[PDB]
Amino acid sequence: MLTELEKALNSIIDVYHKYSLIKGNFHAVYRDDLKKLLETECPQYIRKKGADVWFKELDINTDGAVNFQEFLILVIKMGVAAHKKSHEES
Amino acid sequence: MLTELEKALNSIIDVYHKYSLIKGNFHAVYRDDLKKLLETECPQYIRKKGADVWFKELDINTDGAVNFQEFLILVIKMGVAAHKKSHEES
Ligand SMILES: [Ca+2]
Ligand SMILES: [Ca+2]
Ligand SMILES: [Ca+2]
Ligand SMILES: [Ca+2]
Repeated sequence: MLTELEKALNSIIDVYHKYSLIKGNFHAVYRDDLKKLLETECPQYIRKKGADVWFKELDINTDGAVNFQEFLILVIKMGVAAHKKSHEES
Repeated sequence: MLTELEKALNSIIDVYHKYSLIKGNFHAVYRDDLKKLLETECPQYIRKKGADVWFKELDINTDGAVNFQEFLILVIKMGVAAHKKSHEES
């Protein structure tokens, strides 16, 4: 049996694979692949930053692709943002 | 509605708050609360580390509690391990 946390992580990992398996190195997500991922699996408050800005931000070693570890940065930033949005006033 | 990623992140945040709700500040999980979470929401490979070990490792600002941001360290670890497992063979 898998815990709730395991299921959530698996779904996150499933999302990455859906894009890394598109072309080229199947363990990497390229610029256009990421743009698709952002406008399809991410909320407005995250999308509106720009797919190119996000790519520049996620491609740490600047090899032209986003691998899993780098993708996890986006996942963490999204969690932090989601959490902050839940108890933020105006 | 919600995307697959939003759902996954909400589920992760909800699991943390399920235990942070027990006592004290809603934004804090105490050492005993963490032990309960680990034994219930985490797989054997995470638990075997020891509840006291996880608490000290996660309490980054040493305030005696584990906040959401700190909890993400555990989540990342699980993701990396889950990712590695999905690419494995029989
Ligand atoms: Ca690829
Ligand atoms: Ca890279
Ligand atoms: Ca609490
Ligand atoms: Ca702390």
